[PDB]
Order: sequence, then C-alpha cells, then structure tokens
Amino acid sequence: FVEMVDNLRGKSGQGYYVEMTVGSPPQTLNILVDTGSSNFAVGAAPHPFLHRYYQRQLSSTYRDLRKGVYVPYTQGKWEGELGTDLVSIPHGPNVTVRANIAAITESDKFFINGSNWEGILGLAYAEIARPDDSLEPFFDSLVKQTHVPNLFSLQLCGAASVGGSMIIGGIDHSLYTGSLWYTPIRREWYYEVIIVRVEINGQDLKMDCKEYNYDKSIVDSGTTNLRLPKKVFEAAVKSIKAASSTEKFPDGFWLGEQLVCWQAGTTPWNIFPVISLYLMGEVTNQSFRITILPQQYLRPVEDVATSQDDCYKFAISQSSTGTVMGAVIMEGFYVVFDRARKRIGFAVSACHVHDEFRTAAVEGPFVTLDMEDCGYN
Ligand SMILES: Cc1ccc(C)c(OC[C@@H](O)CN2CCOCC2)c1
Repeated sequence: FVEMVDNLRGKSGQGYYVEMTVGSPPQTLNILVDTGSSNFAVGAAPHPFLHRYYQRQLSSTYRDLRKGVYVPYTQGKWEGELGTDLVSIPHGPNVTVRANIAAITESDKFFINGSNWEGILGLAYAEIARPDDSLEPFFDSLVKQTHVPNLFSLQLCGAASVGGSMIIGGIDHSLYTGSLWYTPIRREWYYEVIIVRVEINGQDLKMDCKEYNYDKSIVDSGTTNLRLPKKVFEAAVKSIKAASSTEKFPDGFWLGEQLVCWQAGTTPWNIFPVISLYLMGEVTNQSFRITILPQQYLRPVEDVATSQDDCYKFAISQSSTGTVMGAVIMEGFYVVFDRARKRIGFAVSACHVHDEFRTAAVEGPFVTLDMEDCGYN
C-alpha cells in the first residue's frame, strides 16, 4: 500500500482529490473524494474554472446510457449525461474497471474557482445514488469486477496545500498509532453512525442522545465542518462558550457569520475545550470515544485579502440533515470504511496536528446503556 500513500492533495477548504483516469486512451483527472455521496461525476465541457474535462469523443471504450441526471442542492446544482467507461486509479490498485460516469454538461455553484479538481467520486452506497439505486456506485463496480477487498481507509492530513492518503482495499498501519476502534454502519446509504455521548472538555451535554443523531449522523469527507443538529448545536455551543469565557467573541462568529482574528502566533488554544464524541461500539453496552482539539474546529481561513493576521473560522455549525463528521473530525484520525463488515474504524492519525500539551485520542471500552435508543426511526 506504499504505492497509495500520499495519493491525495488539495487546498484548504476546497476538499481532497485523487488522480483518476477515464476511457481509452487514459484521460487523467483530479477527482474529489466524497464519502457523503454515491455518484462518480466528471466535468465534460469547458467550464472556465476547469483545468481539464472528460472528452468522451476521444474514448473508444465509452458507452452512452441514453439517460440524464440532475443533481440539485442548496443554491446550485450539476446535471449530466450518464454513460460507462473504463476507469483506473494510478496511485491505487492495479486494476481497470468499467464504471458509471456522469458526464457533467451544466452546473451552478458546483465547481470552485481556483481549484485543481474536475469531478467527484461518491464513495457512499447506491441507496442515495441519483437518479436511483440501480445506478451502481464506483466502489461497488470496483469490488464486483476485481479482487479488491471491500474496504477503503482515509488519512486526511491538511498540512495552503493539504495532503493525505486513500488506501483502497486495505489498511496501512504506518498511517496510525494505537488501536482501531470500530463503530457499526447503522445503514448502507450514507456512512451512517450513532453518537451516544458528547463531552466538552470532559463534561457531558446531558441530552437525550437521540438528539445527537436527529435525523442522521454521518461520516463525510466532502464536508469541512463538524455539523450538529439544531438543538445539539445550541447546547454544544452554549457549553463551548462557557468553557471559553476567558475571551469575548461575537454571536455571528459562533454562527460562522464572521471570522475571529488574533495576531501571528498569539492564540494559545487552551481557552478552548477538547471535544469528545462517544460512538456506538461493536458490542452491546460498549462504546468508545474520539477526542479532537480546537485546532480541528479552529481552521485557518486560507487567504483574506483585507487582513494579515491569524484569522480562523469556527468549524462547527447547525444542520437540518444531522451530525456530519467532516474534515474537522476526520483529520484527527485514520478512518477505515470497513464495508465488508459494515463498520467504520477510527484510530489516532500518524499525521494529525498535535502540540506538547494535548492530543487527538481514541479510547475504549466505555460502558454506555441504551445506545440503540440514540438512533432515530
Ligand atoms: C464540491 C462540492 C460541491 C457541491 C456540493 C453540494 C458538495 O457536497 C459534497 C457532499 O458530500 C455534501 N455532504 C453534506 C452533508 O450531507 C452529505 C452530503 C461538494
């Protein structure tokens, strides 16, 4: 798996992408790695933000499916023409697969101006595939047509330019320290899990854990932030605020309506608490917890032209769709999407940003009763 190490790149805030090839002869493209969706979709027309795009006319192996797809989201969309073609991952396993490709022909607020990626690799399950679950996801096609074991793992580092590794079909023990702790995939649509307890600094929010997962809790490499349902966010923030009263901050800041700025190297992190999520374990009444630092929820905003200081965002926010464990969470950990056994493994990342005081941690076992009742029906 050393072939796959460091095979992800990116810029802060713009997501992590891997190099892929499509069609014959190979067209090289940088493709966003997204565990929060299930479509393999690539730019197929000269949108001006794009370095590159899929030229189907060049590919002997391309086959039109004579069906379109339309993918709306909040303030924007993409849409395209479905087909299949041969796909490889140069710094991945040594296979070639016939995959569904959504050739993106029109879009709105999808592509990022200044980004170096041109497509998206949805790694979640068929259930949430558009237009429907009959459209087989890439990773399904990859496993079905090859002897690649049914799992992948991600080490998202983020140092500006960010970096990481997507190990396809296996686990690289060099990417983590300590032991892997596993949480069940509640259902195969998103990578859905159950949070059973939340501690800020050690103290818990004392809320009906059912809330923590209203209506979902998911692991999503395509989201930057830790999202938290309305009520959980309220209490979450209420407590982080109390942990941090040493200095005063505006209301908008907590709502991600404004950024906060300190002077160069002048923001010791200790006015902010560590945050621990307890996840459902593999065994009845057994959990484990993952602990992240404020260096995870305080993310430097890359470049602001109207300033020169240490201006971080607050990487936590509300949600109507549920908890979303994004890069704020994932960059503390090596994460193993163990699809074969329906579970996600967390371990301390060999690359997470630690200091001389505190660290990201994964610890267990803990005893937690009624973890099932934490899941919404
Ligand atoms: C790069 C990009 C552009 C547009 C959209 C809508 C993107 O979303 C990526 C998804 O993984 C978003 N998550 C949000 C949480 O729920 C699952 C989908 C990415």
